[PDB]
Amino acid sequence: MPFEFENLGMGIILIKPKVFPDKRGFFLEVFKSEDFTKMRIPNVIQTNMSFSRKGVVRGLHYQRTPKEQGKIIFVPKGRILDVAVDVRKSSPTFGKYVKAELNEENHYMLWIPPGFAHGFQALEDSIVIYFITHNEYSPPHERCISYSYIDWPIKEVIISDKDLQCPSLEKAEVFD
Amino acid sequence: MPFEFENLGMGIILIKPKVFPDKRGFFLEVFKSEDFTKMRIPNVIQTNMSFSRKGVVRGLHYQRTPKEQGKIIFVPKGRILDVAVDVRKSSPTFGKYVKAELNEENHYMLWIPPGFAHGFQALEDSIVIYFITHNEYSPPHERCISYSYIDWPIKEVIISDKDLQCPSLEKAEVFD
Repeated sequence: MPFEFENLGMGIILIKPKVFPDKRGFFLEVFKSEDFTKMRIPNVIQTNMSFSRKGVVRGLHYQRTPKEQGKIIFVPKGRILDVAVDVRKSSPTFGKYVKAELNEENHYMLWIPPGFAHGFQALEDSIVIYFITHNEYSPPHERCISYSYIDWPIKEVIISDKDLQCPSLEKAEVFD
Repeated sequence: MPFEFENLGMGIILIKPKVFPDKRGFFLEVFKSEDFTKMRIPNVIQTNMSFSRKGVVRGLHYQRTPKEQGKIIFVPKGRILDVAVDVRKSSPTFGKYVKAELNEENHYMLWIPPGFAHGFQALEDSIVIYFITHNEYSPPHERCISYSYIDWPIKEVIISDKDLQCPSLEKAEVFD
């Protein structure tokens, strides 16, 4: 119990850390190798960070085999609606998705195993940390499916040219 | 690219990651395993997070052999004066220290290898991320030097009762 783990379906796991507040502010252990390994989450190999203004959409990204990635998503500032989409063709759940609000109030995390496309909308101005497992950044293996697959709550969507040209699910080059 | 490293002395390294601004906000890669290995910085096996109100001092913390820790200190929100003091008895630089400002503007990180005590003062309300190497948290191996070893920029210090118990450098049990 430094963490509580909840199965959200399809290999997606919500992680709940313990937060210790005092006069100074607060403290938490975000990730610990031993606890996460017991839950079948492997070593972190890369850590990224983004700052996203309210309404920003980033996604839905994945790296194809043999450069597939797992992801632990953490929101130390702001609020995001985080999404993972099963993009493994032969999965009994291909095209199905998990949604979860990760924010600075809860300090919850989502573990997203390989075979999913990840995206989020910033509900507020948000800092997102990505703990990346399996394989590093590899542009030749990068793929995406359109954000439009998802019904996002904020109307004033801010989105990159790259993300706008992402193919729909049924057109995309996806996992097995 | 995508990191420049600067040597601050005693094996303390300042890491300068490349930030990419756009209409969405910004993106950076914080650490990459391939890159850090090159600078002799090992695998990350724990990540912690604290929020600290302005004036707060935390430290000066180290864990003893065989549960020694390296640390990469990162500040996604706010502004800290981060300190590392050489606490290896036989070192010609025993008792010497490095001070560096880590903040959300510079996105700089501090690598602090095994053998040093770490502390900081929040110069404004701050979120600090601690990437931990070598060994996870171990209560029986926790040691500390008094915050008072250092002259801190802000007179109005806020310090836990526990950090107030930290012995003088002279009376502490230190590294070999």
